[PDB]
Amino acid sequence: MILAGLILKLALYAILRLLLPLLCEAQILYTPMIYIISLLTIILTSLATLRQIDLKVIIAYSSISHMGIAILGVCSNTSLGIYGSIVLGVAHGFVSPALFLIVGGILYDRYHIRIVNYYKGLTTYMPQLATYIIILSFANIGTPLTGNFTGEFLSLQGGFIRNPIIGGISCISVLLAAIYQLKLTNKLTGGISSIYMHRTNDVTIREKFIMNILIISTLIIGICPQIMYNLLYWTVNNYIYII
Amino acid sequence: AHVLTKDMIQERIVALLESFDKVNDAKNITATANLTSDLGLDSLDVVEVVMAIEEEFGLEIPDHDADEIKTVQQAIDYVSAQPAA
Amino acid sequence: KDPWARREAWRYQTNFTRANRFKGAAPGFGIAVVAFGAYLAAEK
Amino acid sequence: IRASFDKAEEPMLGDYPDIDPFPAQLKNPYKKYDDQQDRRNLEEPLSVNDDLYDMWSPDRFTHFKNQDALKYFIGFLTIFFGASYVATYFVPEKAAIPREFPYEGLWKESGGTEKSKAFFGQRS
Amino acid sequence: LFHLLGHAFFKALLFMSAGSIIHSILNESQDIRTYGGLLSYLPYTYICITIASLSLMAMPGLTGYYTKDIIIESTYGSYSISNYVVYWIAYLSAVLTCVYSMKILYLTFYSNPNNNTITYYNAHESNIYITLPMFILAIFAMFAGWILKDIYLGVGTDFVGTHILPNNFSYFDTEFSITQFYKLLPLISAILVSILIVVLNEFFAIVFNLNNKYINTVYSIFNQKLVSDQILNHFIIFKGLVTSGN
Amino acid sequence: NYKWNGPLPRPHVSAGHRIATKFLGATMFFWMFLRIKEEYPAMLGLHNFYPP
Amino acid sequence: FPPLLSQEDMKKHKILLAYRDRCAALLVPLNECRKKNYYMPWACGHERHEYEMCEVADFQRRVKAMDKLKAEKIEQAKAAAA
Amino acid sequence: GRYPFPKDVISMTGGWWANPSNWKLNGLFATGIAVGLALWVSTATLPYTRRREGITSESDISKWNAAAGVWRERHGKISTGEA
Amino acid sequence: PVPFSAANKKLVTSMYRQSLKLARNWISNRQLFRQKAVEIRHKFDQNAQISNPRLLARTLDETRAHLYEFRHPDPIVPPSFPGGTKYERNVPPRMEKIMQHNLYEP
Amino acid sequence: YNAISLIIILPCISWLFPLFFGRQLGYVFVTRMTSTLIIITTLITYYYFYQLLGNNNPINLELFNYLNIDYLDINYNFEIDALTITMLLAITTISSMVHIYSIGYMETDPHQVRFFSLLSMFTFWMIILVTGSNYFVLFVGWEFIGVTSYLLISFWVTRLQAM
Ligand SMILES: CCCCCCCCCCCCCCCCCC(=O)OC[C@H](COP(=O)(O)OCCN)OC(=O)CCCCCCCCCCCCCCCCC
Ligand SMILES: CCCCCCCCCCCC(=O)OC[C@H](COP(=O)(O)OCC[N+](C)(C)C)OC(=O)CCCCCCCCCCC
Repeated sequence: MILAGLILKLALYAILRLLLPLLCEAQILYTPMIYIISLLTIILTSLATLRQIDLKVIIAYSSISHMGIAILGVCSNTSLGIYGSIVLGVAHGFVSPALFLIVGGILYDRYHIRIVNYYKGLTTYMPQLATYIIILSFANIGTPLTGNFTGEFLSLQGGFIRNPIIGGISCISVLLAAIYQLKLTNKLTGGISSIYMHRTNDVTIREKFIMNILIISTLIIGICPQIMYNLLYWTVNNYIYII
Repeated sequence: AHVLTKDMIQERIVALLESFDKVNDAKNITATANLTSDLGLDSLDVVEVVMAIEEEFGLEIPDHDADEIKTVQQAIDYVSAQPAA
Repeated sequence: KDPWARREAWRYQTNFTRANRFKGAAPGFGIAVVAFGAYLAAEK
Repeated sequence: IRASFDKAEEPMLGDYPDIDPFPAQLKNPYKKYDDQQDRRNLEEPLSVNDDLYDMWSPDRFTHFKNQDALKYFIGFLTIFFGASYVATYFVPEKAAIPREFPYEGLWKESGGTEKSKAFFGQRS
Repeated sequence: LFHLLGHAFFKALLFMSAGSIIHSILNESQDIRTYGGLLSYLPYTYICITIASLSLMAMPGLTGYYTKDIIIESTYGSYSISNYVVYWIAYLSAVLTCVYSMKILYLTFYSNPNNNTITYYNAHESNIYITLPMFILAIFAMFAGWILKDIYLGVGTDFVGTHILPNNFSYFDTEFSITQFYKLLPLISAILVSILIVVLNEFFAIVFNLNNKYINTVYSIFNQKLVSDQILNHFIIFKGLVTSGN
Repeated sequence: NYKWNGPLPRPHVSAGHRIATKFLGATMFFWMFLRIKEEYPAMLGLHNFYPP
Repeated sequence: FPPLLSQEDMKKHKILLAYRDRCAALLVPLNECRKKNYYMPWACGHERHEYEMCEVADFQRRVKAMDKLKAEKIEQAKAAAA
Repeated sequence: GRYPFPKDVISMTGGWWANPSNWKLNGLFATGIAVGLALWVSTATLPYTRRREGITSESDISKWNAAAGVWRERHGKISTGEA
Repeated sequence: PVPFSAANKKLVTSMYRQSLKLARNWISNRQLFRQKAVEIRHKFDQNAQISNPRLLARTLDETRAHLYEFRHPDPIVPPSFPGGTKYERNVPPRMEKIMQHNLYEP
Repeated sequence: YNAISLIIILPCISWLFPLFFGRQLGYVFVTRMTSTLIIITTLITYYYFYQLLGNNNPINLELFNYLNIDYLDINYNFEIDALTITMLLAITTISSMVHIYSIGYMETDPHQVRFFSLLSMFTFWMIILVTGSNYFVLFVGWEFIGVTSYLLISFWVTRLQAM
């Protein structure tokens, strides 16, 4: 949780703080290498998610794909992309450690093995975990009103300003982020309750108390992304070099 | 709804085989009557009987047990094991 | 010619004969021709 | 081993048993497996590259051959757009003129300035 | 927009008539090859689904005449010359629209029975929650196209605020420039083919049950969704999974 | 279900279903006849608006 | 057809872009009569028959035009060969 | 059907066949909260609704077109249709 | 490949089942079906006098391929059976006590 | 009486209350709760259609700001145009008939508290697909009807082919 929610957004902060305001003229020569690398992390690493036997590794590559969307909003030299990458960094840091509570948090405490192939039919004995499977997955894909879509939308828009062909190709990420996440969600959620699996406890009071915090804190940003515009409106301007 | 019993299966299979024409007699039919020997059916007539059994009950069967149901009591004890009607 | 001869009787009996399969195919036609005739004669 | 990707993974395996990959769907359903949902006995060796041969794998039709199926689909796509293109040469002409509009073509109504009259305005 | 409106009242009644004849069988089966004669047993869902089908085939009195045939009309009246092709392209679809609605009205209501006979003993209708919405949607799918034909169709109706380019507006052309033949021809041949399908089903029935090796490859093409489910699955999905494993 | 091999008995529908069928069918063919009568020259294609 | 309106009158009555021609004069009581009722089909049939007939008279001159415009096609096709 | 079900699992939407014995009592609370919510939201959003046409006068729009023409005139901007 | 025996009987009964089933799903109008079934029956009754193994195997795989030509897109499945639409709607959950994982709670 | 917040908020009530109070109310009460609120949504929209035939000016409402940066604002604006009210009387009528039709068709279905929640939900994000007055709310309803189209036809999670 502290890796994927905090250590990753640090370099999103460090590309703002270190690079952009003294490397101003060295970037505009060299942003279309950043667009190459960010696109073929979105195209490649969100496509290797499909073939994964392990269950925590999928949410790992999900973190890679969203952080690859985010740094083509920073490196846009435009005004919507900066704020879009910040709201990606604050909303992915909510939705993603909740998913790590789902994969190695709850399910590894109950059954201690993280292979996907054992895990189907989670609905019939854990209904009020299959809800947290679905609403938290559909929050990761970038359904609106969740704060991930506000960030994905503004960062794809800011990366569409700077170079529109790379933005048009990079827009396919909404599809590619739906594919593996919904494939995982409907393998876990549906089917007959598995053979290998004795029925264990429902999700307990603390593992709901964590989750509802990490869900309301996405939904508030998704209903109003402006609750933190009072902080950021200088740093939307502090990093633009379009003379 | 509608729930079958044992005697319903019984009267359906007896009135089933009384409709069929290559039987020997309409009088020698029992629960324990062999389709092959007592009824005078071929290797291939009993398959058409099984086909009518499965059409008229709804249920379909594989060939793994299509030869298992040699006598009529075995067909009835088969069909009463399936919750489909 | 028919091993299951008396089997497919009820496929063709008086419930499912050629006249009763087309019996109620147009249920309100015989009333609607009368009422439309009355409306045709009463509109003038 | 049937598909070209299953062949391309022979030199990786060293202690893996290398079983024949067969679809989970094309097994019959009437045999009573441990897993009726996925058609799989309890300790049965999974294949090299299993998740293309799972029950949760794609649908994998079995009526046509895929090459033939490609020919029939592109055949319908061709016979539509070829016939609808040849049939534009056999078209009949119209009996009416296109209708007309006043005020020098309503140039002023759909926007417009006197110098800008070319872009806006239809059929004076 | 008018077709979008009246089309809902077609279809919802078609779906919840089909659900009523699926729900009224002990097995709850869905193949049309296994229904048979249900006309005397289920008259209520009969009269509802024939409201539905005569609406769906654009028969003269109902909402379908107002909502479907005038789109076939506007292909002839447009100013682009190439849109006379889409007259026959959209016309063929109306003749084909009759030939399956007669398939679903014949093979589940008029034909010889096909199930076992228990489903003919226990064939009945549903209580009031399945009867009353079919009643109300039948009334709507009969009247609402004539009632609402002066707001969407009409003639000088400033109701929707869509701003047609007047160099592209061809509705005044497609009301009057239609000769008697091109307007008569859909109504007529829709009716006539709708009788031909029932008669060729009932009297002869060998025309539809040939065992041609050639016609049945064609039937197996159009049965399997114009093979394209196979095409999309094997050439895109499966190749996508394989090149994501590479 | 007394006669498996025999002919089938006539169905028993209740009164409300069959009067509802008669009402719906009567309104259908009646409304069809009204709309064919009122629009017969327009719906058929008569009185063409071409000039002589 | 009735007389063509002024420049201001089309802007006042808010007639749609495609409905403004030399036959648009009968429209400005027709839509108002439609608003008086609730766009109902049995009501307000007189003025819509008027607008329809004005437009039929607008259609016949179009047909006579397109009939005329075909003659010199044949005439130039005969004259360009000779 | 009415197959048996395990009564120990606690869902939120009810379970398999949720029909608790005091549903007439709780229906009163549910309709009270639903009517309170519907009336309070319907009265709270009254001043936020406006009427589309006729909310501003024509003279305002004509003088805003005039001010547009002034600002457009000062920068020396041709019409989009002018080539 | 072999004369009168169980191994030939099980084969030809399986093929006769398939030959009636692959015409059941194939046509409507039961009159035509029971006609066609009587002549399919006559095809099996007419050729069942073969006394060599070789021409038996020749007609055998020839009718295996003839039955393989007339395959149908969707066979008629009853809905509660695994091609059908009622298959596994609500499978009743197995009765299981709660297996516990934590000493502390719960 | 706003006749917009009763068009919008009333199926929102019909979704939210079957889930929150599902186990408390039960399936017999949710059959008649979920239906009648869509019934009164439906008879408000016929009445608004009747009024909108009188004059052609819609009512919109304006809510709290979604996000504004440079050159860009996004609000929650819901506006019932003629183009909106056509589709509105389509979907409310069809939905309110289906909520009644699925009382007798589902009378042996176990899980019909979730099912009536899901029917009235699909009604609601259609209700805000149609009447939004920007292309953003048209995206909002466009995605949540896709989310329901997952959650609806995979009602029998036990069945493989539904998933
Ligand atoms: C020119 C006009 C353009 C307009 C469109 C033209 C046609 C395009 C058609 C292809 C696009 C369709 C959308 C792609 C997603 C396909 C998803 C899908 O179909 O999943 C279904 C599959 C299970 O479905 P199934 O088994 O068939 O269900 C049977 C039920 N009885 O579920 C699965 O398990 C599948 C999981 C894999 C999903 C597919 C993975 C590959 C996706 C390909 C995207 C390509 C991206 C390449 C990016 C390159 C950019 C440079
Ligand atoms: C649930 C279905 C929808 C319910 C709709 C109910 C409407 C009730 C009346 C609202 C009045 C109003 O919002 O006023 C708007 C006020 C002030 O904006 P204003 O400038 O004064 O007015 C705007 C009108 N303009 C534009 C014409 C001037 O901003 C707010 O409140 C924003 C508060 C957001 C808090 C953070 C989100 C918390 C969500 C968490 C959920 C888990």
